Amino acid sequence: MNAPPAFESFLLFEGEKKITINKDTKVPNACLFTINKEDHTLGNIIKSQLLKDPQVLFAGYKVPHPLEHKIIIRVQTTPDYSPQEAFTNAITDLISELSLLEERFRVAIKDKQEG
Amino acid sequence: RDGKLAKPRQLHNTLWGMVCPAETPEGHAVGLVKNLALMAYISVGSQPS
Amino acid sequence: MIIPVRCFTCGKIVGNKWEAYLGLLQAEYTEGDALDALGLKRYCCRRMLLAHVDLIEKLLNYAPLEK
Amino acid sequence: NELIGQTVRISQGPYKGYIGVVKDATESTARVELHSTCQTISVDRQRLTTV
Amino acid sequence: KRHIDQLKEREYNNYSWQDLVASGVVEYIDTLEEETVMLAMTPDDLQEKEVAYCSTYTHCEIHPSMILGVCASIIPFPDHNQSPRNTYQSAMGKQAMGVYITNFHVRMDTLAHVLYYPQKPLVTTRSMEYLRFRELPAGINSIVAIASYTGYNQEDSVIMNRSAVDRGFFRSVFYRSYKEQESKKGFDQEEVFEKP
Amino acid sequence: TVINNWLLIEGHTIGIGDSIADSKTYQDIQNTIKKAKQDVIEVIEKAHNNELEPTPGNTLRQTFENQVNRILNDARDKTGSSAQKSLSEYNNFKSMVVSGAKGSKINISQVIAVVGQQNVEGKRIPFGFKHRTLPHFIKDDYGPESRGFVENSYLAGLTPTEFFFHAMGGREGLIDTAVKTAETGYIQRRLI
Amino acid sequence: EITPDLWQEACWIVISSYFDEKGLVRQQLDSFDE
Amino acid sequence: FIGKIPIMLRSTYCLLNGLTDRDLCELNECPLDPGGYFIINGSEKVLIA
Amino acid sequence: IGDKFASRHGQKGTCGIQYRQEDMPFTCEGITPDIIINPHAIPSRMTIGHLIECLQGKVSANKGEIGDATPFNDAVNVQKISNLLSDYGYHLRGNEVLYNGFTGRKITSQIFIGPTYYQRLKHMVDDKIHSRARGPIQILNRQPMEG
Amino acid sequence: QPMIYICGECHTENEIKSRDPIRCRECGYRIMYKKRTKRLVVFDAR
Amino acid sequence: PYANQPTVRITELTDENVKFIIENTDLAVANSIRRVFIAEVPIIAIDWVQIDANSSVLHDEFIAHRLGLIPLTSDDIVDKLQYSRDCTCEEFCPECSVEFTLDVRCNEDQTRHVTSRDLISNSPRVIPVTEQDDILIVKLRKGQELRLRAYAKKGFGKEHAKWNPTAGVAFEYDPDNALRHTVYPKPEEWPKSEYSELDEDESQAPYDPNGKPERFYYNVESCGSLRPETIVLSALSGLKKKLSDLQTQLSHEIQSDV
Amino acid sequence: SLKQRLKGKEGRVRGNLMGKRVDFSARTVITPDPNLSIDQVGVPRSIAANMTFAEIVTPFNIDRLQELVRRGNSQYPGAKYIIRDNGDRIDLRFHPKPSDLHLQTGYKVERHMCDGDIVIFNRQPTLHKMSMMGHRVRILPWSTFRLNLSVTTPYNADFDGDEMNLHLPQSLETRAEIQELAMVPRMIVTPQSNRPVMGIVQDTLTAVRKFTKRDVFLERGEVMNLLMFLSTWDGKVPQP
RNA sequence: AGAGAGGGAACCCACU
Ligand SMILES: [Mg+2]
Ligand SMILES: [Zn+2]
Ligand SMILES: [Zn+2]
Repeated sequence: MNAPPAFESFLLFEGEKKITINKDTKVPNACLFTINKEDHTLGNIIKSQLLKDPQVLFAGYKVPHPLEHKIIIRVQTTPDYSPQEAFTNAITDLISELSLLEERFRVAIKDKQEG
Repeated sequence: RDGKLAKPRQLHNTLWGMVCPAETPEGHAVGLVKNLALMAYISVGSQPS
Repeated sequence: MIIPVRCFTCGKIVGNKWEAYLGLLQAEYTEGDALDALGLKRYCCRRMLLAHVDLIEKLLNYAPLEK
Repeated sequence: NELIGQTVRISQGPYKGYIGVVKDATESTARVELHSTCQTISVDRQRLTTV
Repeated sequence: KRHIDQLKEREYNNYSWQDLVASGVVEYIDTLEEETVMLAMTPDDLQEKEVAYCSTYTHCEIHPSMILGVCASIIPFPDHNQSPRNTYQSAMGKQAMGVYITNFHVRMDTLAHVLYYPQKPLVTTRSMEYLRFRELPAGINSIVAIASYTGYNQEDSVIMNRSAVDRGFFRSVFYRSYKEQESKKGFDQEEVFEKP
Repeated sequence: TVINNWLLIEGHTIGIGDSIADSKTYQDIQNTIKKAKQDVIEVIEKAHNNELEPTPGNTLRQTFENQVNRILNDARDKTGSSAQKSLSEYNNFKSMVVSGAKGSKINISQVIAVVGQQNVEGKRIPFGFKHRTLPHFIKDDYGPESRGFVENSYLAGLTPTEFFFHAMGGREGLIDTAVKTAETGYIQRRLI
Repeated sequence: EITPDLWQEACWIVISSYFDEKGLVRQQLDSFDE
Repeated sequence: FIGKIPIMLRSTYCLLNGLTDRDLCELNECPLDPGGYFIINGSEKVLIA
Repeated sequence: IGDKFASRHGQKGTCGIQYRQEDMPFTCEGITPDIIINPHAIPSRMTIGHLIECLQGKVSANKGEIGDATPFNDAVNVQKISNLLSDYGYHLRGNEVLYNGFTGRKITSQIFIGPTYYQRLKHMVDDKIHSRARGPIQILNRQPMEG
Repeated sequence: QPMIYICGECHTENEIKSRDPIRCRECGYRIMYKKRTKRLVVFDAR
Repeated sequence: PYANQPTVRITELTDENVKFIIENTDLAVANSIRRVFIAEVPIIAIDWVQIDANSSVLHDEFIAHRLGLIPLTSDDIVDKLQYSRDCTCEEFCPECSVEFTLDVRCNEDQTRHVTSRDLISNSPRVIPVTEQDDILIVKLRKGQELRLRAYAKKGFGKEHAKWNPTAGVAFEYDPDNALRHTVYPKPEEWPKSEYSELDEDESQAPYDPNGKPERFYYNVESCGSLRPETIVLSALSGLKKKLSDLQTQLSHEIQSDV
Repeated sequence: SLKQRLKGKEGRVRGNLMGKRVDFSARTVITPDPNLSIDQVGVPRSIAANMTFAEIVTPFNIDRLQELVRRGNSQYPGAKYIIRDNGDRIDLRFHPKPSDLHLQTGYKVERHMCDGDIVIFNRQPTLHKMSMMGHRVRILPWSTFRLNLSVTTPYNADFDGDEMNLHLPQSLETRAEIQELAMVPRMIVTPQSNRPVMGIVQDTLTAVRKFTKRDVFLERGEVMNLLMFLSTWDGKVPQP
């Protein structure tokens, strides 16, 4: 009846932005990143990577509601360093380490299957 | 139904083995409507002659 | 009724195990021995066969209405 | 309308491949009673293809 | 022991329950006669010599589990529960979805609730073998976890697994019948089945 | 929100490990039950020989009934206290009771140590049969087990006679709950 | 002889015999039959 | 002919008395059904004791 | 959600939410719960039989036999069940270290887990949900209909 | 124009007419079962 | 300020499961890889079932449900298939679907088992996984039959559980809890993990405050739809693709702000 | 008889004049939700797509209401009734010609209720005034009334098959009246015993009792994860 | 593009 269709978890629609940047006004150098149609399987890694920067003063994420598919990643960085730069560096670092991990997994497969 | 007394509704001692002690409708018919026990059997009666 | 295709928790394919499970039962094995002879380590996959009732065999006794 | 009570097939969009029956229809959109789910959803007439 | 030996081999010796009643081993005691009987609960405790309680037993209970009804017999460990909980489970057990009858495809029942993959309980009683609860069960064995979590199993509610449900977990089917006949009457109103 | 999201990291449960006390506590519980049972039996043997003297204000049968109920209530309280001294600060029953969220000390005592005396209409289990509660007991048996006292706990399980007397108590509770509603609603309507 | 400690499996044999001989609805059927 | 009186199923005067389970399945009646109920206007009735 | 489920001990309750498998917690092995019930439903209702059924269910599903749960047995108490469960590489009292489904950090408490027997009651939420707005009206008085 | 019904116990099929008493030709069995529809059905395998 | 270098050590590789260890990575990365094993790996599963005829004791939607959960061999086709909703075809084509046909009538007194073998594909590569016996779809009495055409399409585990390639993904870090994330009341009663390295005298490892979660142990058991190693490879590729698309939208938003 | 028609609890005086059937009301099962405020109830879409609020067309909302009318009915954001200046009702579920779908200042539009609308939420034994309180509508997908945890105590609703009644104030005046009188923030402290009735319910209570213990310590990442959920946090991480 | 609905009473079982 009122069951949401199964593609509401990951499919966007016309007029929906995948990522929305809202500059926080409570503290300097802080932004809220509203990711639409995602879950913890993105925000958790983004938060963990943003905690590895020595210039990020606050790195958190929350789902407003588990039935509505969106996350908000709050980033506060040190002044002279934009939080958007930290976000776009965290994404690149994650891609780098994941590609390296995939290549090493390929090498491990080649080692195991060929003795 | 809807009687404020309790003696016709309570679990009397002689309900042992003949009628289930736990099963009952828990609405306004507690104890009045009962469920027979498993091995309990109602005597169909014969002639006394 | 009929055996589920997948274990509810895991998704392990258990629908192909039922007939072999019956064969191992009638071959004088214990149910625990038959389960891990079929290769079911997790108990959630073991309850799928250990507690299944093959009710469809009762439903096949009746003559089909359409013919 | 003409589309009312006509078995349609969503040929475009997230619901592609679903067979349904048109309950209501407009110039723009039309409500389709899906044969699979327990739900009636509205799609554009450009996304519908009759059987 | 000879009664048990002749009773295990049923359908061969034709030794039934009525033969044991005729043997003067068991007998039916009603409520009046229970006031004048000394009833042993179990033989392993109440016929061996001890600091004697009465030592004047006349009858012995067959098994205490037979004091329960049909719906209180499907409860695992009902003596470990609280009695109101047993009563509420007796209320709920006549309401669980399941294969209510074997010929449900023929029956035109109104409000037929049947289940996809009913299972026998892993934790069962001996009395379910005689209610035939293992042949027409009602419910599925589920891997439950008793955990505080996100906060949706708060006040008598449960968190379910979406993937398990997508694998046919408790996915039931509800049948509803509709009956209608026409009435041949004195020509003033005449029902007839046709496409209007 | 924030306490639930911390509870995700912490996690809270309840289990059968939270309902089991160590063997020393079980020995204490069984010793207390045996001592109270022997005390009730010796009170009974005093009552039979007319050596029990009546309390001023009531009959001899009730001096006796007051003595028996007093001894059994003391046993219940002592066993409950000795049970609730052995939670080891990680027992989830204690976690819920100390916070006051759900349950009380009585539930812990009944789960671990002893259910206690079962009552019907504020007194013990009456003689439904001819001078006996159940056909398994000898006639005129005013002992603990014959009159409805349950010495087992929900962890160990109840014997069938104790199960039936517990069902009697639960039936009394359900009758109270089912009969209270209409009268309370009518009182509210008249008051409004 | 007697059943010393295999009584636990011996009582359910007689329970099964009772419920195979009588059944669960002997009251209704026997009452209407008489 | 005095009149018609209802019969509860699985009686001694019902059609399916003592029939084997195969015969019951031929009649679209399950052997699991305990009987003891009347069929009045297609409705299954139980006489509560 | 809203569908009414119940145990075999009077432990009823509606479905609060349905998480997918990756969000549901999991043991050291890949086993996730199918149902997660409230720990607070136990202590005041005092259904210890539910916990014992869960423990015996673990023992039965590991041993490969349908467990026995007759009320008055004296051959099966919780200690024997725990001793039988300990042989299959589990904790004595059925507790198992669940890992969190969202963060992955293992839960500090040890969650009691295992198979019970749950019953789906006839009571859905689709059969009970209804709204109304100036619909059909009675004829005796011009008040809305019933039901 | 005639509707094909399956003759209950007979399991055979026969035509029917409007205002026609419901009878089988094999043994006159009174219960007919309507045949499955000819239009297409499509099920999401979820 | 950058990503640590992870490493992989595979302990065993079987046709059912793969068991490996990922060292020098964060906990969230490890948990996400597990969640992408469960959900974000796309496989081929039946989603469009058209019942031409049915006379079995099981009703139509029950049969369609059972056809949904059947695993299909999608080891190399799923990378070539487009998602069905993304294809520009006439609502179905061999580029976003695989056709299956079932046509079984029981003409014998034996109970005829309509198994997974009766599913006949037009693509020789995408066939049901079933040494092991076939997956029982429906049993048939004499006179009963079922004919159907089933289209299988690409999808992943978030959409439905029939697109889940993994039977079970065991995941654990610090098997002797030197981090003390979980706090045992009595650690003597607790059995050791498979990866424990303490002697039987010791219960759990001593606590270290400066430690962090590392050396994650995985046991990825496939259901047969994919080889257990291509599940991991597809999962890593999918997670990288998700992050890349997130970065692309991030770049668009940043360029929009400036 | 007439006296029998009037004298009962099912007659005219109690049964029809005192307690009568009302339009614009919904009844469905409640399931818990801790991710919405105490004065928010999560109503289903099919309920919100059937209960309407009569919003007056003013130049401030004329474009929004015009778009909602253009959507028509069953396009959730849509309306079903558009009421003329002379009280003439025009259906939007039967798709009239686009000519009579204009809006000038003065028309009424019975639009499907959206987020932020005020509803009255009550259980049956209304033994006191906190058993019937006003909530704000939040549109959630599934077909139950998602309401908060701490509102269970005044309602005495334990989610085990409980279904609640949801009334919709039709006028704007009564909407403001409910907002200013019967809001659950304004019904926290009861007059019967000058104490709060909300409290903190079981699981949150146990988790906060374990949370505020002396031996509870939090890592920086866990602290940030927790502080993400504070609505009243000024963005300053406290000194450890 | 043709646009509204009605029954009514009685009695059982549950639901919170
Ligand atoms: Mg309730
Ligand atoms: Zn014929
Ligand atoms: Zn295509």
